[PDB]
Amino acid sequence: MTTRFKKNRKKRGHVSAGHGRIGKHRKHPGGRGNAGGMHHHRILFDKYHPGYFGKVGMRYFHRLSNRFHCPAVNVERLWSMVPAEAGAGAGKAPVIDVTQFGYTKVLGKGMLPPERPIVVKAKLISKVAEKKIKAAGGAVLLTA
Amino acid sequence: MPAGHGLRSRTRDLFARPFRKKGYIPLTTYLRTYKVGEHVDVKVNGAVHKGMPHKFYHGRTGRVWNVTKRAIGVEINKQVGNRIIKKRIHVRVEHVQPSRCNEEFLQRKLNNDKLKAEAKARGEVISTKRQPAGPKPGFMVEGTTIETVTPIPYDVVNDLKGGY
Amino acid sequence: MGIDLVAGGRNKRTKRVAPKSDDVYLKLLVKLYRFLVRRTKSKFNAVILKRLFMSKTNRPPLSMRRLSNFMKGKEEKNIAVVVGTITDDMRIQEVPAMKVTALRFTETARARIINAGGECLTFDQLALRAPTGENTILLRGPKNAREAVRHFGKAPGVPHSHT
Amino acid sequence: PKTKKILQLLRLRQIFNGVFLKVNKATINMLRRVEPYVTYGYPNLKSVRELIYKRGYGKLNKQRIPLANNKVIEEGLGKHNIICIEDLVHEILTVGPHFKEANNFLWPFKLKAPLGGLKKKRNHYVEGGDAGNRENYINQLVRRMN
Amino acid sequence: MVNVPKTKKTYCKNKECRKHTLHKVTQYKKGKDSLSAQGKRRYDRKQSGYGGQTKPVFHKKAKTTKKIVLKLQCQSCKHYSQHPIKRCKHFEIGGDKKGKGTSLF
RNA sequence: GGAUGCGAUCAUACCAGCACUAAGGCAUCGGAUCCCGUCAGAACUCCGAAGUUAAGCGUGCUUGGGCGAGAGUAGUACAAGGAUGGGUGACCUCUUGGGAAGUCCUCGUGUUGCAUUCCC
RNA sequence: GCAGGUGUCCUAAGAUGAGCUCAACGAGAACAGAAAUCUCGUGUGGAACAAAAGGGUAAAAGCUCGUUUGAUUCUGAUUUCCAGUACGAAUACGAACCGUGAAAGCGUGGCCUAUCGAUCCUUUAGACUUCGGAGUUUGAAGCUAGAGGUGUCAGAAAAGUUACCACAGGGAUUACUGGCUUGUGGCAGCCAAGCGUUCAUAGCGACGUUGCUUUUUGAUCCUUCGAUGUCGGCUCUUCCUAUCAUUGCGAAGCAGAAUUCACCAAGUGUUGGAUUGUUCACCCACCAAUAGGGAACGUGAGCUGGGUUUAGACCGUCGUGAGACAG
RNA sequence: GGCGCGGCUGCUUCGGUGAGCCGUGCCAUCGGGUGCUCCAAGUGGGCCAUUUUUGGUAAGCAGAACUGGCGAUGCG
RNA sequence: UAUAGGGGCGAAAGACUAAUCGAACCAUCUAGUAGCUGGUUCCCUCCGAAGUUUCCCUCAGGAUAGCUGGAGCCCCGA
RNA sequence: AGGAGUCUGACAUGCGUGCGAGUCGACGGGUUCUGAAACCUGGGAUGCGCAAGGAAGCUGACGAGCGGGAGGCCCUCACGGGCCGCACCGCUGGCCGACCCUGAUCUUCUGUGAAGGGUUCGAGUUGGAGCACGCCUGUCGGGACCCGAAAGAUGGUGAACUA
Repeated sequence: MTTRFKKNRKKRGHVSAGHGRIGKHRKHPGGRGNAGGMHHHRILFDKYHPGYFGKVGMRYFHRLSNRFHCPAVNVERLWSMVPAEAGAGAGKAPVIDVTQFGYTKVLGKGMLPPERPIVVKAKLISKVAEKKIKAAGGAVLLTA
Repeated sequence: MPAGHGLRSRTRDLFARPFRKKGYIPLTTYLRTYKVGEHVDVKVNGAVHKGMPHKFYHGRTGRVWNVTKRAIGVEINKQVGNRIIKKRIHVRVEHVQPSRCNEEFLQRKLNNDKLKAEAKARGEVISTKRQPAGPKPGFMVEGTTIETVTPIPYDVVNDLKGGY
Repeated sequence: MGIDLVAGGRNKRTKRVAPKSDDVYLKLLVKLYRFLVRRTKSKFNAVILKRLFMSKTNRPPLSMRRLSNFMKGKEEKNIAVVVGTITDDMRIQEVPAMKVTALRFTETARARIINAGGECLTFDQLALRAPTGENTILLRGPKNAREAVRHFGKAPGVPHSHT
Repeated sequence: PKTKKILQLLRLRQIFNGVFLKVNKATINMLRRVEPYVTYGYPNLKSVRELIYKRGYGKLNKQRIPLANNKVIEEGLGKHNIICIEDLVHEILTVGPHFKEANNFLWPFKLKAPLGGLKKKRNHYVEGGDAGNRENYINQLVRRMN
Repeated sequence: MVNVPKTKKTYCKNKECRKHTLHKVTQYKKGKDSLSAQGKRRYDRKQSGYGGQTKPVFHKKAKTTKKIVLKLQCQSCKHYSQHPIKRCKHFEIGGDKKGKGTSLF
């Protein structure tokens, strides 16, 4: 059988949720909210990839710790940081380095696995209760 | 009318007892407690009204898998139709009978191995049976449990019974 | 005749040279194994052959990590047989040595293994200098791993219960 | 289909297939869900020679190449005893050490249709038919099925 | 129909006691109103005077048959619970009293 | 050889009938102020020995009707597999593997596990 | 398909523990028959358990008595639901929390075998979350859980006519011819109670019983719905036999004689009219007698066109009405 | 599968026990009829015979069960 | 020479409005939409059906298993 | 003679190939042939990934084997066992958010946060991935293999027929 509307099956993806069954994710409300306005984005990278690219990250200066072991501001290591509201460091998988990471947010089990002598650094915007008191100073970076 | 499985429907052995089994059952059955890997029948006493499975299960032999308080979980496999899975049944010991066949067997195994030890220190029969056993690596079991519960979802009886 | 024997015609037929290997250099490699296999001791090369015919559901990425814990000096730095390819994903200061043999590696993996020790070997140089294919570890898959068995379709797919 | 499954268990996958079976009531309870569909019985030592000679075929590790001259003296496996023709025919019908598993033939006799026919197929031994158990007449029937 | 006491003892659900105390039974309806809901979707979506899917108010309807229909309100803490399904109708209450036993009269 | 406690096998453990736990290894029995209780110690129950073996508990026997179990006696019904086997037909039938049943005889008016452990 | 139940009713018709054990029959009690009540004896599941059926159970699961609240909250392995599919339901836990109870324990709703409702919204519960410079009130939005409609019960908001019709299809399904069946119908055999003054069988013949036909009716749904022209009639050919007459027969309650029943037998005959569309049938005179039954109810590329059976219309009946009727 | 050694645990008297777990050693008539994954098909309307049926006088009836065939299978 | 499409005109039948009327004709939307009927064009090979079950405004369909088949991967089973 | 799986999107796949914890290139310019197009390059675009939960705050570890069973070695070699060892599947249990409970050190605005457990849900290891195009196959879509009805709607053209 065919007319491809008698064996086909059917026309548009319905009889499928209501009364026949399988498939979509189906039957909805449910949360909805926030709008298209006050919305995303928070950029997030786990500290094991900065540890990939410590040795090859030779645009980030080494300093008080040995030459492998670098201060690096993570805001200027995260692709698509500039259209994001803040850059956060996530805590998965090891760090075997003596780094100094600068972030706009850090996890609590994000400092803790690279406790292994570190200085974990808030940027001014991490607070974010820090004084843009008309004044002058600090800023967010911009690039494509 | 659609078919079902009226869980209570057709029940005469499954709830009636012979003349010789009527009246209250002695509490020793109610008291009996089993160990894991015991083989036990499921077959209701009809004169106990609670802790029963759903009646279709009766006359199947199961393995005691684990226990929850008062009633026990016994593992069984359903039968006939298509692709059928192992299922676990919650039953109190009032409907669950120890297998005498399995005790007899356990005994017949020991008898066999008393002889195996005797006949391998001064005796001869077989030879070939001595060559397998001695090699083996063992043991227990749940790989081969999944092996069991995949062909008993049976093949050719399923297609044979799938049209008529 | 029987019905049994008809079912006997219905076994497999697994058999395949894959539809294309567009790479000529793979295409010659996949034949070589049926001449060499029945002509040496090498069961391993005979296994690699099936797995470099048939499928993409079969062709392996192996990470330097997935070599690295798994080779760990207690089969003492043998020759590691990776049917498909190595991938570059680890930093430890990686492998304890190593002779790794594969169809393909990435350039970063090629660079990092040879500056740890041994050689990143190609499978043909392996067939020349290890024709017996013994003291060798077949390491490994995957497509059999976490993502994706039957976990397809949209939003999936699940332990199961239902899907 | 239950009996057809039993014809396979004895291996018997076509008409005029044959397989040798052993000594029991238990085997003949098994056989007597198959009785109307088979004929059976003891063929003598010579009639097993002049059937092993006629209709024997080769083993696995190759195909079949057969139980012809060369290839039973020198070929055929055997780990139990000497595999060779004359020797095997005595060992199988003398029924001793590992000779219920020397049968384990290679694997069905492919019999010729009988010479001059049956007396009719739909009938048992009692009524002058072919089906069922009969020592005498099996050795007649296999020497027709050449 | 049912004797149900208006005054009963029960367990609390609520996390300030999380133990047993005196509770008061009452049958409940209000409705809303101040309009943010379905009521708005209708006000707007009239749209040629069409009430439309504001009616499933009918079928002409009638089968009769409930569940218990309660909220039991603590007289010693204000934390208090509704109850789970089993089958009633209709329901009597008043301040109870009682289906009193026993009678000689 | 065994009465007294707690139980297993739960129609071989009954209905009925005839001897026996017993001069210091029981129940009937007596006091009921009493705990306890009832309407009322009758039951219930604190207390307890004068009687009793007469019982109940239970011990030797009685098969009588009951029945488990079995022995002969009814291979009869019934049914699985297979038949160019018969019959107008409902039906029968051979073969292959199986086979209750009533009567009579019989065994049986317990058996078993833990206790307190006793007269000889 | 048979048989019959549930869409309720219950804070005690639940829980537990101590304590008791029947229904019922005999015997006894002035009056009381319905007579309870009170007593004794016998009394094993026949009683009792709200409610179908069924099955279960005797210091109970049944009875009696007191107390009690667990018909508490939250969670669920798993069975049923369904072999993997939801709500429901069960069968248990653990966590929290109580009871009774000597306590061990029992208690996760109703002897058991298990006794119902998603989805938006609304309702409330508890705590917490949230609504775009800060700051502060108001509501909103929301998580988790329970109750309010869906008995078209795995969830629509919901009456008819068409004979003015139309369309896509179906012989998947009717009327209808055919085919199967043959209860119904027609006819027969057997048996022979019985009646015929007496006499079963001149004749008549019940009950019961076995058949044959396929020509009434019923049943079925195999055949056709890209089409099988309807009933009745007419004319025209042919046939069957269960024979109405005629030929030849047998019996008689065959004296003649009209006859009565039956045998063989299909060659030839079997009509003309009055009413009705009628088939059928009623009637009239006829006649030797005016037989029945098939051939696609023989017969519309023959006829006819009265009925049936379109579109118009009336009456009666029904319907608020359109409109409907085996009128 | 069975045993021993050693640790740890449980439920249920400051009480008795096994079972579970981990670790370590020891000792033991058939014959590919076959597992798992992805993606797709007509369906998602049958028939008959045999056996066992239930309704129906019955039916080339209706409606099940158990099976073999037709459908989709020639040839005699 | 008026009156034009649920409008006209009708001594009203659903009559009549250019051979078309229980809603004219034309062109367009438009390649409507059809759980329905029909048809859908080269060779061969390996295996080879289902006409069943739950749900479903469901029974001339969907849906989901059941019945199949390919393609890969591995080395028990009566 | 004409006459029916078309077109490409999405979502899911099969088969293949390049790089592989990112890959991925428009638009401009630069430049030949060519209306084409190509090549370099900034690299738009910021997917799917790279890790997750959920209303919302805001938080966020990767160690283990056990069994079967690939294979090497030791040996000792007719046999043969012992060890590791990882594929892969089955089986075990801890973790990371969410919920619920106990929370030290203590900070002492305020609350963060070691230890530990229950519970389901999703996540992480021995269950570590992709992207890209091509070629496939499906689904849904747009007329959606092709034909096939009566229709309903808009705007015009008809009273030379007929009322």
